[PDB]
Amino acid sequence: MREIVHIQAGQCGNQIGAKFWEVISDEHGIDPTGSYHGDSDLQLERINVYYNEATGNKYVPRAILVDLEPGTMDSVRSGPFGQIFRPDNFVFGQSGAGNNWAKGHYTEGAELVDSVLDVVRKESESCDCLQGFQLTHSLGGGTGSGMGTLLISKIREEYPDRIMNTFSVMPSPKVSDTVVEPYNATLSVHQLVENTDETYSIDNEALYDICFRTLKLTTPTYGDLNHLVSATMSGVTTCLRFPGQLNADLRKLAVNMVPFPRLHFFMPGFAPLTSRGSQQYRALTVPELTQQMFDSKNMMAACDPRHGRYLTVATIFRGRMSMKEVDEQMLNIQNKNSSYFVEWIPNNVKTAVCDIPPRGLKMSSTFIGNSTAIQELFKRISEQFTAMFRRKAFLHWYTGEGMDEMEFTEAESNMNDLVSEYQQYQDATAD
Amino acid sequence: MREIVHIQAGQCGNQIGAKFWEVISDEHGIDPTGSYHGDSDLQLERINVYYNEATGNKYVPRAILVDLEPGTMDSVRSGPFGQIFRPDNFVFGQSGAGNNWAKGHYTEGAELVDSVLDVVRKESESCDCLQGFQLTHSLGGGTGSGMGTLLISKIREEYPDRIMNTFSVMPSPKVSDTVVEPYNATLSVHQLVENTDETYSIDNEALYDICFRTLKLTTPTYGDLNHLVSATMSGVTTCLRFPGQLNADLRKLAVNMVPFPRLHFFMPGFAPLTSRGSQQYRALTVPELTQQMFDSKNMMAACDPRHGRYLTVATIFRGRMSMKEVDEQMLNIQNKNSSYFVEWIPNNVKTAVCDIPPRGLKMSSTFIGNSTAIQELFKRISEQFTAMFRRKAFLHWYTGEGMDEMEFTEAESNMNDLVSEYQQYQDATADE
Amino acid sequence: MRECISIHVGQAGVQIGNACWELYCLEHGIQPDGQMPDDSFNTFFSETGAGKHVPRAVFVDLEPTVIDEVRTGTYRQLFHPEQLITGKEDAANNYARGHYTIGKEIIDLVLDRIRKLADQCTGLQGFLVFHSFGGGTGSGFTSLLMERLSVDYGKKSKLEFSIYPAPQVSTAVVEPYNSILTTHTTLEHSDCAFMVDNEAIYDICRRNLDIERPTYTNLNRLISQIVSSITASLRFDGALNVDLTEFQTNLVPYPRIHFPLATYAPVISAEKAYHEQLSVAEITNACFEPANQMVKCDPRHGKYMACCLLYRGDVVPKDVNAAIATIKTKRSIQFVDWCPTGFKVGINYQPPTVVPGGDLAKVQRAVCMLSNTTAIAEAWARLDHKFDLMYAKRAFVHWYVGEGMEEGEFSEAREDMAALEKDYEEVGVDS
Amino acid sequence: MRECISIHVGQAGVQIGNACWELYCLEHGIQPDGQMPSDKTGDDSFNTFFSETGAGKHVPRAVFVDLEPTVIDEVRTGTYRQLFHPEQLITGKEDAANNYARGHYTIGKEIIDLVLDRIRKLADQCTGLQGFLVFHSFGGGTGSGFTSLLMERLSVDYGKKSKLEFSIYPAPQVSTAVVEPYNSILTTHTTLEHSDCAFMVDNEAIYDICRRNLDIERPTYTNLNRLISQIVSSITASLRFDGALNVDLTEFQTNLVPYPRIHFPLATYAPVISAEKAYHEQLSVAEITNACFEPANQMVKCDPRHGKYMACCLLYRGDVVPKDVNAAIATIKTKRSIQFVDWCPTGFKVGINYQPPTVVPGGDLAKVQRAVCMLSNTTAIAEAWARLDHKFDLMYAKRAFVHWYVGEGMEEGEFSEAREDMAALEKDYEEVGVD
Amino acid sequence: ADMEVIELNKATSGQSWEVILKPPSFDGVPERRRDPSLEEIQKKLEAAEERRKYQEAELLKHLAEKREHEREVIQKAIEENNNFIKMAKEKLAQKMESNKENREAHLAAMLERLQEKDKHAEEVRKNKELKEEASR
Ligand SMILES: Nc1nc2c(ncn2[C@@H]2O[C@H](COP(=O)(O)OP(=O)(O)OP(=O)(O)O)[C@@H](O)[C@H]2O)c(=O)[nH]1
Ligand SMILES: Nc1nc2c(ncn2[C@@H]2O[C@H](COP(=O)(O)OP(=O)(O)OP(=O)(O)O)[C@@H](O)[C@H]2O)c(=O)[nH]1
Ligand SMILES: Nc1nc2c(ncn2[C@@H]2O[C@H](COP(=O)(O)OP(=O)(O)OP(=O)(O)O)[C@@H](O)[C@H]2O)c(=O)[nH]1
Ligand SMILES: Nc1nc2c(ncn2[C@@H]2O[C@H](COP(=O)(O)OP(=O)(O)OP(=O)(O)O)[C@@H](O)[C@H]2O)c(=O)[nH]1
Ligand SMILES: [Mg+2]
Ligand SMILES: [Mg+2]
Ligand SMILES: [Mg+2]
Ligand SMILES: [Mg+2]
Repeated sequence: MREIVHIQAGQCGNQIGAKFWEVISDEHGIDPTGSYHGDSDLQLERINVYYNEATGNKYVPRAILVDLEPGTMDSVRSGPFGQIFRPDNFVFGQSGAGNNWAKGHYTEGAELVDSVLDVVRKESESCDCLQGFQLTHSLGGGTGSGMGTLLISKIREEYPDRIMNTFSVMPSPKVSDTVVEPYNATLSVHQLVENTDETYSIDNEALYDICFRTLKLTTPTYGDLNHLVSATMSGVTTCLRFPGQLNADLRKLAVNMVPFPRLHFFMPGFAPLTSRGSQQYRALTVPELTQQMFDSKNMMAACDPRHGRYLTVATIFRGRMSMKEVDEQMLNIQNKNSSYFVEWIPNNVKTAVCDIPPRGLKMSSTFIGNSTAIQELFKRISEQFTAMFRRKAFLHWYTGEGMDEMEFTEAESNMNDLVSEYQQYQDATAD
Repeated sequence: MREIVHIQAGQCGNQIGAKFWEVISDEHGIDPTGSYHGDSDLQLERINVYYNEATGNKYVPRAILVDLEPGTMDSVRSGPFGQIFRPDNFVFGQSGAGNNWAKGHYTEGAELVDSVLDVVRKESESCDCLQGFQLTHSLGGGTGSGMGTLLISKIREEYPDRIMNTFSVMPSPKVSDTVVEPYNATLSVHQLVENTDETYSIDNEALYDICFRTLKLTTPTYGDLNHLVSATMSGVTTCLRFPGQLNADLRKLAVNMVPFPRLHFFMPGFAPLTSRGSQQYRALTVPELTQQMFDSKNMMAACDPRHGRYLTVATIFRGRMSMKEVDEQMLNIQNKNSSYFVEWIPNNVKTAVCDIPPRGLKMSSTFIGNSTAIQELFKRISEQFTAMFRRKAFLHWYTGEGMDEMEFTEAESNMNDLVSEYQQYQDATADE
Repeated sequence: MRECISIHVGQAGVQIGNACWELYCLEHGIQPDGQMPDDSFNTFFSETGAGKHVPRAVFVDLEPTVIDEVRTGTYRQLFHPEQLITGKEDAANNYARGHYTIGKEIIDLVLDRIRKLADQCTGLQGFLVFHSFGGGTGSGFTSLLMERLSVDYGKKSKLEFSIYPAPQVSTAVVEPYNSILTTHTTLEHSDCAFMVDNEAIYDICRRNLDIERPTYTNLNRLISQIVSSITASLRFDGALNVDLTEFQTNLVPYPRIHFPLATYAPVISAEKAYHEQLSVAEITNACFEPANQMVKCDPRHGKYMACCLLYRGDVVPKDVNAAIATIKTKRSIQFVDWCPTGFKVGINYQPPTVVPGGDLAKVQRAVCMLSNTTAIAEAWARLDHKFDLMYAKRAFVHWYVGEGMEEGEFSEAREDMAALEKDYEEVGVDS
Repeated sequence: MRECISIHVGQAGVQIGNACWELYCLEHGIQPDGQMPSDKTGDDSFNTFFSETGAGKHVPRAVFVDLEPTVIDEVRTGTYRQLFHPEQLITGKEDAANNYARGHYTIGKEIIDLVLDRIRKLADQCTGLQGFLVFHSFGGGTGSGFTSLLMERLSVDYGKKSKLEFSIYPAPQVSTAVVEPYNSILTTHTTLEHSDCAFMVDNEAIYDICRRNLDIERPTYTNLNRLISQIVSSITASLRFDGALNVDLTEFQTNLVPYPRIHFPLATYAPVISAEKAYHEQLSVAEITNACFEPANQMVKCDPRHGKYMACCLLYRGDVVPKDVNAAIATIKTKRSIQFVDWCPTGFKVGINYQPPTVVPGGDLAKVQRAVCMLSNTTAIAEAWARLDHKFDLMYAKRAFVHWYVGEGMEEGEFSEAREDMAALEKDYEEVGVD
Repeated sequence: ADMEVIELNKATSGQSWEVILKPPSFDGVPERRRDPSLEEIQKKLEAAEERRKYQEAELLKHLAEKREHEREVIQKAIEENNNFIKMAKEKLAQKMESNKENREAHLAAMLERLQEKDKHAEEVRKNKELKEEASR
């Protein structure tokens, strides 16, 4: 279980994906040319998880960059770490999906898909022991959403024994005015329920609310929102990226986090919350990290964890701190708040401590929870979808591409069952 | 009736056996190299009973040393008289019995048995007139117990006309080295009832009680218990070892002691009782020596002789004393205590006097009784066996070796019949 | 000549093996290159024509990480490469992967290597199997190996050193599942299993050795010391010895009731110096005190069915019998009525050796007690309860089913545990 | 010429033989090398017991048999090794282990033909063989079992040739086996019809004479045997010197045995005086004769007052005169009953053997000028059979020790047959006494 | 006052005579088995030998019965170990085959599901073909 194959699809997928690659390269001491210039053997011990080693010195991200629109490609190459990527790994169409899931999943996306599988087969076959796949995309657009889910399905067919992991960004009226987003999201969720092993639910509603309420940014940009994503992405992958005991690989993580196959949507949480390239001075204490990381204000999904119950939790502490203090604080949090942890999954909170803090902070905390409160995110998409579907608004955009109303009805039903299943486990008693 | 062939099996058998050989060598004036350096022609008159004469001056014990475990074999060689034994006479396996009678009797023991019979045939064929065999073993372990009884049976087959004699040490919770001792003992007793002619019942319960109560040793060790065994072994073998009239050979002893074939379990007694470190002592008169016959406190089997009746008794006095006094004291003991001697076996108490005392004492007395009170020893084993068997506790170790539950039931039943037979003679009246 | 083959399965099994073999080398004066300037050590070390001493052991793991540390470490020349076996992908904390999916790939190889070690034995006693209950390898691969060893070697003795799971150090939520499945599957194949509760060891390290946050290294050094006491009777010729067979016979009254409780004394910190020298009575008494136990349970509310005392160092039979005589007079130490009480004593000349730079103090005399008490059923009950809590909801079961296991195997395993619990209850009653 | 062959069986029989032959040599002036200053110028009666060799050597007309070699090995190494030829000293390797069935049925069978061959060789040197004198114990396996086997065969080989016994009756004081009453009854039954006259020697009677008259605290076999030999010498004296009474063996049966089964005469000897004592006045003929009528001087413990005499013989030795003897017999009849049976005359057959009593130099006995042995067939001897029969009955009722005899090929029926024959013998003494 | 003396014999070292105190009260002297046979003796000695031998052979017969039972327990232990091996081998193969079957079936069901999606997609694509070009 060494190598992970990373895929970036659409605008959001490529922006969040670029940010991930620049953040982790700095953490592993890799410069934009691909050369290691760090000063810790810990940075290279598990470098093979995300990077290939090529011509001597140099390290190259095992990343595939995809879009139906040529624009984002240029935008990535031009970005800070843009030159680090394999040039042959850039697979771009000419059209763009036009916020239409059907175009991404059945039309233009389907025409570009085999070119993508070409590049992913190449990266996968080079692996000594492939863990699986990590996909970054949005659920509200057409490419990341539709083509993204088509990819998952095609890759799963070829690699059924591997772990399929996603960073799926959920739409919000607060950030995008695209009226069809609930449709694209509902059609995508349906695919994710059936075809992924683990999904990090990154809600633009939560991202916007943090920037506006907490960070006091009147008008937040994608740069502000992406700064929280990159923090989260760095935090959740720390255990895969550095030597440790807990959730060290995608399968072990899935086994600890996923009690029921369909319930694989994680509510990520992070502390401290910061704005872009801003100092600093004063780092959180262990009780502060323990309390802050569990707050509704620190969730990357717009759900209140106190509105549900945790099935399972993975907590990652980064920085130089007392493991004794960490263990004591973590036990206190689950004895004081026992009503938010299901009684029928004993010792369901797992803690890890990484000595290496991320850039900017001396101390940080990442939370990965499988909470029944995530049903709030799905109810919000569902109500928006229904408001539109009830009136058959914009259906011809999708029916024009050969889709039937039945697929809409099916996707909706599947998402309502998922909500209904979370509610079932929220109400389940140990007795 | 000259030669006796001695066999030592298991840890206990070898420990008690080594002690016997060092004690009697000193009595016959033999140093650890095998050379005679005594100063009495009486020490050599009947040397041929236990020793062979090798090249020139040297005397070599007619002893076979056996174990399924190699350890004890080194422990013997390393011991005081360890170099006196024939090197070819050491027969040891590589894997012990694991305190399992079934392993000693049917598995591992069975594998080593023919190598032992080869050494015993070698010693037996060298004999002018073989009396029989003398085996030292414990009934509580796996080798001495299981393999020991397998040996007796194989010897009984090759030499059916010879006397089979044992020094059989009985287990006790007070000084126990395994949880399964009640099983190993019951299975062994069953074999002894059928295949031996005479058995000296040496009870670890009695030895512990003597050390703790009489010798005032708070924590007795095997060394303390073996000091009483070696005294007893020296005493009971006196008549075989030196010139005399009474029970001078194994068959003559059996004929005087055994009125019914199955009742061949002897309750040995000894006076004075001393501790290894008791290098005092200046004591014991003829009436003092005699009184001890009814003294339960001097029995090497945990039975009260006053709880039963003597079928037959052999009494051996050692040291310089009046035979007149001895005879008078022995008659007084019999007339005063007529209730503990069966009336239907006239003149059932035989007395012998050996001029040579053992080392340490100027005067001593050894008692060999065939008493119905020995049933108490068998009842105690039986109750312990039942407590375990009722629950089938540890039984899978024996059945694992191919044994059936029926063998356990049979051994138990046979021992209960033996008890029942002793009770029958205890109750028998000379109404005739 | 009385050989014992040691098998080390998964991370726990391998890491404890490292601690054990390091200690054995110190005890027998064997240098890390296998060179040495008694005789019994030959039951555990074979000799080559070059005068080198090689452990009679096999190390197996489904991932190479842990065993790679052995092949690069201080004792790389101690083992031949062929006796260090590794796969590429671990069993991911799933019993089904260890037993079937992944295990099946390396099983024939492991058996071939054990066959080669058994070929060098003139009088093989049996096998010592070191593994955890919790891991996918420790649970699943061990069960597979056990079953296979019963085919190849029939009834030949098989003893275990099993790591009982503790939440403090636990890495997987599914550890109670893996524990029950392995116990059910191994039950009929094991002759005697010595369980080691990680919470008991963790608390001994904390409370006795003043270690704030104990690590696997700390736990392992202590575990190894108990293992060395159990095995010294086989590796040395002392005052009183006990073999593999003698253990089975004195500690196991019924085939299923094969789990002795281990208690060790003294455990003294490298500091103070005044804290000794403890007498034979003081150390014996410490064995009936719960704080010194290897498994968390209360013997006071249970009954002893068999006791084995393994002394080492400046110890005399008279001192020992005196100490047992007092134990026999204690009304608070209850024995079953169907037992003659039974005390199996072993005494070895060598004082307990400590690893230079370790946490333990050098002692003149030490003792390990192996007692078969009905109180050990409290540990099965704790495991069975956690199993029941999750199983009632079928939580995580899809992971095992996905690997070809059936729900029926879970029920069978639990029913067998229910029977074992009933067995300890039945054995405790008087007739 | 009238030769007698002496046969010594088992330890008791051999050890008594040693004492007897030592005494005979002293009496006839034969040195332990068999040399005798035959430089006489006489009585050649010793020739009935000693043959002569070409070297002028005198060899006892005797055979020593034992199923084990220990006791006879002492004879072949001892003071008298040159007295006996090796061929007349016969031994096996393993004894009959105090078991009649072993000595008769098992071991005995191995050495019987050998013993008979030697007996035949000694009989071949006889011009007028009188018969056999058989010395043995009732108690031991050899003395009991081997003796009865030998007696049966001697009746086949020497039909109607005299066989007399010197049998050691068991005493607990000196007894070595609990089963001695069994062997006693088994041998008595088997030998009964084959013996003409048996002289029983009760070991307790001898033990008590040694203790009382010889002041010996704890008497040994050597003490008992020297005493037994004095009586044996008194019985055999007119066969070995030119005597007048019991001149031939046939005369023992004629003079003392009125019925074939009642052939157990009681012997009484006087005087038995300690050597290590103060110089005393020599006992008269009256004093010694009176002592014949004292139960304390008997060779078997029994009360002649509880019986009747059927025959009496007084055998005097040394300085003795008929006038003194007749006067001594006269004074006794005055003061005592001395009841004879209806059909017998109340009287005495008297013999005077001028050959002085002889003692072993350095022994316990005092040399006396005159001594007497009385041989009387009294019904009181049945008291000794009754004492034996009672001990037999006590053990036999429980079948105690019987497995030892059965194991050797004997049948339980033999024990009953033997006891019934003893019951008949007891009834015979009762019946003979009646009137 | 009365005694009858009858001289019997006189010789070199002895003299004998009979003394009569009272004649017998009853007048008329008192108020036998042959031989035996060497053959009769031999018949009885031989019979006893045959008894000793019969019982010795009986004792040996039972010791031989103990020996056969000994080989029987060894054989039982051997037989049970062989059956233990055979049971374990078949229970294990059954378990390995059932799990292979089940694991293959799951992977087949999940590949069929992904291939069904592929069929539905070309069909979706076909419907767009009736919309695109086939209009305006
Ligand atoms: N957090 C975040 N959300 C983004 C970003 N870019 C776009 N989105 C969101 O994602 C959805 C639009 O997805 P896009 O990536 O632009 O659509 P696409 O996958 O490129 O497909 P098409 O443009 O239809 O070809 C909306 O919900 C936007 O709010 C970004 O960089 N960060
Ligand atoms: N008196 C005395 N008893 C002993 C001695 N050694 C052992 N025992 C007793 O003998 C029994 C154990 O017999 P062992 O000889 O030790 O067992 P083993 O024959 O060696 O059989 P394995 O060790 O399994 O191969 C227990 O009942 C102990 O009480 C000893 O030295 N003296
Ligand atoms: N005492 C001790 N326990 C350990 C050690 N390593 C792991 N464990 C315990 O063993 C369990 C985890 O199982 P592991 O042995 O690590 O897993 P594995 O056998 O390698 O199986 P997979 O990794 O799932 O293929 C948890 O209870 C751990 O706390 C160790 O070195 N010492
Ligand atoms: N008077 C006397 N009695 C003896 C002598 N030796 C043994 N006895 C008695 O004879 C009986 C024992 O029988 P033994 O003659 O010794 O035995 P054995 O004829 O040799 O027969 P076995 O030894 O059994 O083969 C006991 O009553 C002894 O007291 C002896 O020298 N003199
Ligand atoms: Mg786009
Ligand atoms: Mg042993
Ligand atoms: Mg592992
Ligand atoms: Mg004899």
